[PDB]
Amino acid sequence: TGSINAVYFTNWGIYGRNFQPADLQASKILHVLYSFMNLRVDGTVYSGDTYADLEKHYSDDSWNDIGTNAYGCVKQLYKLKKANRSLKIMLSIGGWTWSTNFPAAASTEATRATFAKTAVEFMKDWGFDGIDVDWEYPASETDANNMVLLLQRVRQELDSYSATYANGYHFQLSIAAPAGPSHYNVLKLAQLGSVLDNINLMAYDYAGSWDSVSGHQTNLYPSTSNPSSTPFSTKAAVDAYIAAGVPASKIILGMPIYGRAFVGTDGPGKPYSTIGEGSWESGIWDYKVLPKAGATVITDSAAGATYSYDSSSRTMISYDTPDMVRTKVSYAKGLGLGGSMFWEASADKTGSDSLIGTALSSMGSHDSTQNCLSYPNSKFDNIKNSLS
Repeated sequence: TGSINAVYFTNWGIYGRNFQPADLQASKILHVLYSFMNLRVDGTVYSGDTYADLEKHYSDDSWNDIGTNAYGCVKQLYKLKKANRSLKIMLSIGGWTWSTNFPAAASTEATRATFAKTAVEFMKDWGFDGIDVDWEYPASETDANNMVLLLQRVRQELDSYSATYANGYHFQLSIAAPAGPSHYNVLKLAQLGSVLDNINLMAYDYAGSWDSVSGHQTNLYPSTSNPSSTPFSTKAAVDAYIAAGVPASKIILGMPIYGRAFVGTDGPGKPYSTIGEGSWESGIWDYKVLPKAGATVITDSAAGATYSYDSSSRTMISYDTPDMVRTKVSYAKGLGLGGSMFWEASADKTGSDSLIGTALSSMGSHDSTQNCLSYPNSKFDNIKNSLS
């Protein structure tokens, strides 16, 4: 019963952003996309930050627990799992920045087996409910077939692992998927639809510094009045995946919890001076700081987009407002998409102005799929004991 509400939670959010697992609205999330693990060319998946993942002690954590034990975000997320049975934790591997070893990792018998084995090792040790694979992006036809092979091998390993150790609990397997046709036209979309639980469409980052003119980063539709403002659209991607034979109910609509700025611009589809400053990097603003004083929120309903515009500084910021999320959820319902997805947790507003909250509110009820709280083969005593 219900809808997917999947949320990226970055292991580095714990530092400057000061955002810990316990601050998640765990009762409104069905999938935490715990990000990211790294990978070697030989397929070996590894932690990019063991302190954040497993070693950081929160004030609840003891230094002298009996045995070998997990702390960090791992223990914190497991705690949340116990209190919210619809909350699945996904081990996210790769991402935009760490995708350069994927081709080689997917390349052979051996490398794919190593990937599957190492990834499931983490899932079963850390007490997670599945694996989310974020290869950004397969380039060749060879890559595309190798991706199917890899996800199949991971699938095989999850199924075997569950048979021995989880009493047949159906661990999940998902991907982050391209909304750009140059990437998605390379994928074996139907085969991906068959093997995966969910395909999380990355329906964002459509415009940025790499464009000659300002644009909408996450619009539903092409703008016919102003086409230069819409180099992509979610509609085009969703249609292409459905037409390809991906079941609608496996497509989860990704949305940004952040803005992409264009400074010194007349508006959408115009020359801009610079992407300007950001919250944590140039040109990108946390949703929780938007809109800024002096900016008016604009809705373009034909293009299916919102943006803030400041006429004085000539600054446009492409982001999703709560009403925009409602509008997207409404579009997704009309196609029977499986639910919503967000990058990323830390930036969201609190209370009703939360995008994650607005999504669930619009979607109806939350995915009833229970998580797993049995990890007998965990190398971590506290996880195999389910923190009891």
